[PDB]
Amino acid sequence: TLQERVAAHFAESIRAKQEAEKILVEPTVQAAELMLQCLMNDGKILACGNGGSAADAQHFAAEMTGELAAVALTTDTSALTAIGNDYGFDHVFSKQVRALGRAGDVLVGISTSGNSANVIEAVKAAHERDMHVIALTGRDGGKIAAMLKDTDVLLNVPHPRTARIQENHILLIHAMCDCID
Amino acid sequence: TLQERVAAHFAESIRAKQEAEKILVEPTVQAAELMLQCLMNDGKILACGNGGSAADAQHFAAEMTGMELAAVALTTDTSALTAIGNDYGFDHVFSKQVRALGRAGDVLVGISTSGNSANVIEAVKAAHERDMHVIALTGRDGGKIAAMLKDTDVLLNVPHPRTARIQENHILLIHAMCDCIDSV
Amino acid sequence: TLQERVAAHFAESIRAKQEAEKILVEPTVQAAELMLQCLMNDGKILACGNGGSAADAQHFAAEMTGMELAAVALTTDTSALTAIGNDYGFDHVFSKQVRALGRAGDVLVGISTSGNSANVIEAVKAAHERDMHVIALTGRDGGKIAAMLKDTDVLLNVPHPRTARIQENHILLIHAMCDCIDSV
Amino acid sequence: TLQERVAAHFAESIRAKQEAEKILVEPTVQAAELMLQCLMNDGKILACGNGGSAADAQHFAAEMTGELAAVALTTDTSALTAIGNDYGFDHVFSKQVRALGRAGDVLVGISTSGNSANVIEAVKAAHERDMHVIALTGRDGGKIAAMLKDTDVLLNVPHPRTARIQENHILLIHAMCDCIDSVL
Ligand SMILES: [Zn+2]
Ligand SMILES: [Zn+2]
Ligand SMILES: [Zn+2]
Ligand SMILES: [Zn+2]
Repeated sequence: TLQERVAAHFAESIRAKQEAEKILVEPTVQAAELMLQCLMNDGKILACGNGGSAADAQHFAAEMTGELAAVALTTDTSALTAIGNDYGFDHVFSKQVRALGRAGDVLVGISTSGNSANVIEAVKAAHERDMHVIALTGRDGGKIAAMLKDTDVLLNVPHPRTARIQENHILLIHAMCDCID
Repeated sequence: TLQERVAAHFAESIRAKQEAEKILVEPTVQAAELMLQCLMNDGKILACGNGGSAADAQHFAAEMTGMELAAVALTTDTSALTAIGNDYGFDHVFSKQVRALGRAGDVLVGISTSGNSANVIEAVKAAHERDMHVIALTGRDGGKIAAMLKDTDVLLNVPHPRTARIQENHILLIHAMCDCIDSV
Repeated sequence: TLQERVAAHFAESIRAKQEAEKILVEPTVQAAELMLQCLMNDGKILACGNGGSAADAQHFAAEMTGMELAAVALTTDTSALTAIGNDYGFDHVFSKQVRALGRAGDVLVGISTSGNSANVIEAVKAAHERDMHVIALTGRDGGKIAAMLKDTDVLLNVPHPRTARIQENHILLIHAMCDCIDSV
Repeated sequence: TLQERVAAHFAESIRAKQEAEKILVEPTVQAAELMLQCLMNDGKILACGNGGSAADAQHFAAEMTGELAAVALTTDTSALTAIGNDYGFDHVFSKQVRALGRAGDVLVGISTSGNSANVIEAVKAAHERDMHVIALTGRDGGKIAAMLKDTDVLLNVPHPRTARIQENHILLIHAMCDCIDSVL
């Protein structure tokens, strides 16, 4: 039944947040403290991800500029298609990190599995630039969680389902924004 | 402290979802049914909204087009938004695209956390003018958008004051509707 | 010298347009006629391309939607572009949206300065499988795209080696097509 | 006749470039030199405009990034739609200049008439932030042309029609990028 299906979506979304609340409070505060340190020293925040996580990158960037220095790397479609066509899709965010990023800025990489190849490249590029990284991941954190440093902050939602991971990410993003102001 | 602030966001968001669960289950089915009827008659679904709701509109569209379903977000063509904003005024940026793309039987999904967004209101008017049905994703009391709706439209009002919690519930409603559609 | 370099750009751009003037008047008319036929039979035009051509696609669509005409650029929804690129692969970013939105009688305008863009090629296939007609905006010799067209499609090839000159002729061509549609 | 109209479009575009070729060489060179000075001192370049000029701002930025610091302010549709709705459409570019701009950076403002209100606000915010400005205008340069300082650079295409001004802007953009590339 569609009524039971919908109700099962609500129940699962409540179970995932209850599960997430007990582990994600301290990391989220560390993420917002990292962004405040970046912003208070004339830095800026770059954000990226794919699909619904690309939507979440521009949502976050719009909260900040609506003013605080934040740019989503998922919005310039000439850039995404030029790079996608000539260099390959794995490089669409990294090349923008290399273009805009400077020492002391923060990268917010978003990937529900933690294995998004283009987010992986962007994190690598951020490290070469001496930028800090905040990874919004799900499941076990994937390759992205393994490649982080002690100076980075991991926000892993432990739930296997992508829809549930996205929902927690937008909540994490609203908590960080409210912490910052 | 910052710890207590984050903790409270989580708890507020759990509560918002527990209260939403009690009133939004049957309307979410109506909306999903309304989209199935449209897509099975070779119709398409147009989505629009502002800020976070603009992010929601394109999130929705991408999960439809990613078999491939007919959905277009009206919040993505930046040559269209800025041209219509600059020349005709920002209140007409969605309504004009409804007049370009909309056809009888299509569905407009309009997203407004307050229910009062001038450009989504104009888009609702336009969608009615072209014999389209409307799924309004609103918050608070539903605003002007809820007052405009016909009996053939479906209202999904998130009963909550804070924008952030309304956006969070809107994305849950979208995931629920998409999964009902996939299920058929 | 920067003065001579800039001068050379203008002169080269003038030369490029004088040559296209000799051989692109009749095809441009055929392309516009095809779009008028499609629009008058309640159809729509989909546009796609990479880089500067992505900009051209959304420029074209924005001048159609600003009465309002049915035209969607497939290069604007970043959730769709990034979802399909990540999940399936970059070569299906346009072809999947064509399968979502396209119907019989619609028109795909594929823009590609070499005629060899992998994602624009895959889009042409999907348009053919949907019984849509194609208008290719290409450069150089027309690449694989020019080779791929049916009798009922229209090739607008800019016979020039340099990408920058090809883009500049493409936007002229678009403007001339939009004005021909306006006149009817 | 459609053939005659298209022919007239090619002829008018060649005439407009011949007219533009004889005044814009020196200014274009000064614009490229300004950009090089910005970049070489670790600055970045911001671009904005409406309609086709938003396409051009996006085009420009993409040729810099694929690497040089350039951002179009026309691309984040969540930001454009929030600011349009909450604060008003005149502030969509200026608010982003306030967010991102730093002393010594360059704003590229693109406007076919010189009278785009949101570009005017962008120019104003840029001067308060000690940024230099390259204005791509047409006709007489409008309010934007009167507003510029000695340290800025006007690139005015003297032609009445919007299509012809746009075509020339994309040429100017290609000339500037090639000047910047030749120096590095
Ligand atoms: Zn999703
Ligand atoms: Zn929000
Ligand atoms: Zn170009
Ligand atoms: Zn134009």
